Amino acid sequence: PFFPPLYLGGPEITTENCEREPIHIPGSIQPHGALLTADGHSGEVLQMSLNAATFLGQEPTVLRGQTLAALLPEQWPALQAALPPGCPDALQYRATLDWPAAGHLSLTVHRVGELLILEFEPTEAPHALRNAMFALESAPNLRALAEVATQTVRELTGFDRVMLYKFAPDATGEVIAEARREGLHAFLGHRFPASDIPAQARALYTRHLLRLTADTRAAAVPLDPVLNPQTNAPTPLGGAVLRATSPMHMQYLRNMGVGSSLSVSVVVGGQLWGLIACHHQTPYVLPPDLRTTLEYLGRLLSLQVQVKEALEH
Amino acid sequence: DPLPFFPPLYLGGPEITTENCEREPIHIPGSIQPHGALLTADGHSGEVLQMSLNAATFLGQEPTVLRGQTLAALLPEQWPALQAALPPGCPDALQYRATLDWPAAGHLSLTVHRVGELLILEFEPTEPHALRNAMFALESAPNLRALAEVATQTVRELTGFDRVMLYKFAPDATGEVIAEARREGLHAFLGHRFPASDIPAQARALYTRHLLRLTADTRAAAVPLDPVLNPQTNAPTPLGGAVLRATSPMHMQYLRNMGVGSSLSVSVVVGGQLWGLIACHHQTPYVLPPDLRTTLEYLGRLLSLQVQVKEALEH
Ligand SMILES: *C/C=C1/C(=C/c2[nH]c(/C=C3[NH+]=C(/C=C4\NC(=O)C(C=C)=C4C)C(C)=C\3CCC(=O)O)c(CCC(=O)O)c2C)NC(=O)[C@H]1C
Ligand SMILES: *C/C=C1/C(=C/c2[nH]c(/C=C3[NH+]=C(/C=C4\NC(=O)C(C=C)=C4C)C(C)=C\3CCC(=O)O)c(CCC(=O)O)c2C)NC(=O)[C@H]1C
Repeated sequence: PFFPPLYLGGPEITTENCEREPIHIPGSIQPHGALLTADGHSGEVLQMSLNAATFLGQEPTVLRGQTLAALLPEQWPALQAALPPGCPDALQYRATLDWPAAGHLSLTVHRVGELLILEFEPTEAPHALRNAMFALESAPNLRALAEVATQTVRELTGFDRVMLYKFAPDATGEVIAEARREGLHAFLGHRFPASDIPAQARALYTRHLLRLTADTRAAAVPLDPVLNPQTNAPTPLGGAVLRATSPMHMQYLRNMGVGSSLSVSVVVGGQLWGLIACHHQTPYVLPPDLRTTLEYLGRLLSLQVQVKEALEH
Repeated sequence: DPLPFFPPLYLGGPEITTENCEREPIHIPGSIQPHGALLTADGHSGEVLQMSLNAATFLGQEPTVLRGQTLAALLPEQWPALQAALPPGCPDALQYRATLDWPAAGHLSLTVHRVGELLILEFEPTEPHALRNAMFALESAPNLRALAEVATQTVRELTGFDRVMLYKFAPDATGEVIAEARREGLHAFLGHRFPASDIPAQARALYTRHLLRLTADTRAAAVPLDPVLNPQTNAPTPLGGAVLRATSPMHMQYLRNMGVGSSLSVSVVVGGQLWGLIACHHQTPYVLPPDLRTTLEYLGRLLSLQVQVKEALEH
């Protein structure tokens, strides 16, 4: 099963009980964005991140009464149609708001049962993706495909280190390709134990295909209330990219000297084949539109891995 | 019966009839569609060899001036990028794309690929979260039918085409329309089946390697290359990989007779085989700009993946 989260007086996590931390329900988010939850029917704002006032420019109480209808007039009917009752928690809808306080915000919404989860992040506003797609497809074998993928991602993102991280049948991991800035340790060829990514992290990564720690030293921002009014239970946040990272994994990233981290699942035959794993030495908020490019690349790599593995077997 | 290609018309080959379809050399027509321009150049020196006859009007230069310069001089910023992206021996399927600001012609999209020692350069005029939203909707579709319907509707919304269909090949190469989105008033093709020879075996082979093809105006005359043969080889210039390549006059007669002014299909490739086509129709001529066509190319790949996934959920 899972332990209760901390804020419901559950045990603190160790290397004895890695597998039992409820990472999906941390009750908090990373501070480079803001999150609101809301009722599926009424559009009634039920929870907000204590930092919402910053991003939205709204007097705190104003929000926690109001309706999405009021708050987002153009958007609220689109949401209603895009995310019908009963849809999967994996389905997401995005829009760009030109919002008074903040030039442009990206809005990302998904639905978990009766709750809409809304994420707001700063945003903005060429051929590198098309060029990359053809490059991946003409790679002659899996090894070269891995090399092209890591190089392409590094060029698109500027990340200090991009790895392709492949799982063995026992969930042992192996770095099979790597693109990195001069003057970093090489992780190429190295293998790491299964517990470095515990079973409950792997399952959640099979369904929700991208996560990131934008700053490995930033404090999480609580949800208020912490419990969903609807259920008097924790809000599931695993489909939210803003979700606070496990402190265990923040300790791991800090001990390696990483300041910003991101990864993309490569899913083949319904299973987690591996990860595009990215490191930056310093804090780094990759903007939403560039993340989208990596999300596309994730799908394309999933296709090409199967194609390429089929021409060996 | 499968038989080798006839020589093209310009090398004294025969004219093509319903009797001998499968032997038309559709990859070497010696000509392009008039809404863009094409140059060929030597892959090592960058000497310009062939050009479409309309090139002066896209590129704003006399032929003899174009042909008298190397790509190093014509494309000083792109020439080194081309050479890195398209190394000798690379496959003909690999494409490099850039946007140019050309004085006379505005923003041009440049698409380049390499066939042996030849570079092929295509120039076309070029111009929010719809793709991301579509990607997730496709993935959440519960079964093959719902996927097919979401895919057709999405493509129609992105493009404004009068008709978008998902055409699926059977094992005997007969095809069937299994989903479609269509303009009000058009008659339905859903569930209809069409003989295998409607898309002969040499088109289907090409359609497995080069995944998008089109006919922007089914009445437009093709524009010859000049000279027609590659001076490197005194042989035909391979245009399989060029979206500007002229369409088989057999196929254009088949489209005009249907009332279609514009056509475009995207290949859906599963396990190395052509599974089906995203086929689109417009009643009037219609040019879809290169950046919009890129969205369809990306959806072609997504759909190939999702078709595998939906079919595996099915035994
Ligand atoms: C008690 C359990 C421990 C534990 C937990 C844990 N680990 C993750 C997530 C990740 N671990 C990763 C491992 C590596 N990254 C690398 O760069 C290398 C090698 C150089 C390894 C072995 C990765 C890639 C992830 C994914 C997330 C990311 O990209 O940063 C989690 C889940 C984090 C979250 O989503 O909140 C957890 C709980 N780690 C341990 O070392 C043990 C002691
Ligand atoms: C003598 C041979 C004939 C022939 C040749 C032919 N056909 C193609 C390509 C295509 N044919 C297609 C057929 C259909 N389009 C539809 O909408 C339907 C059903 C409602 C069918 C059956 C399609 C979709 C294509 C693909 C290209 C496109 O999407 O427009 C070629 C190759 C064309 C080229 O690439 O230059 C050839 C030679 N068609 C016949 O009917 C016989 C008489």
